[PDB]
Amino acid sequence: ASATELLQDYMLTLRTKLSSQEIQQFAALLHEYRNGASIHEFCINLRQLYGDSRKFLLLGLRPFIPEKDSQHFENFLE
Amino acid sequence: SMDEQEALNSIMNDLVALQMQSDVRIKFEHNGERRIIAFSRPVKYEDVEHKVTTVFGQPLDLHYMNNELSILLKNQDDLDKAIDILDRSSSMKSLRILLLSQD
Repeated sequence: ASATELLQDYMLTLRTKLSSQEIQQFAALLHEYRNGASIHEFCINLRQLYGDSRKFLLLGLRPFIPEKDSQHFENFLE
Repeated sequence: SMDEQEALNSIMNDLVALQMQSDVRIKFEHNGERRIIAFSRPVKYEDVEHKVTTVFGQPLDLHYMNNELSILLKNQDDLDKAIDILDRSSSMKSLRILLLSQD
């Protein structure tokens, strides 16, 4: 896989821009979505937790979102 | 940083899966407002929901926060599992619960 680097750069962004607590919170939501939660659900949760200052997080997450859900995630941008 | 590394590891394994008293103290998190409420055993799930509605004045979802053990608490079973996890942990002193609105 050629996108192993693209994961590390995203991990790097999280490690470097998010507070420790915002990471645990995000990890938790991300685990729900991984484990069968809708995309609409996930996005609603993100929007309540991450305002303007955290766009990079949402953006950097886009390519990790599967195509069918990706359609809804992109419009979810402001 | 212990909690931080454990989160970042969780996030990594999740993304890499893109496609292949003895009272229970619950720490509630809602828009940066921490609120600790104790519940006596046996803790009832509907009573916890009841408490959230009263304290915070609106229907809120309970997001159990524990990296790869995190879950949307939907039933007595989910809660008992969280409670068990906390019972057997050497570090955790409270159940952490992020409150979000369903809409």
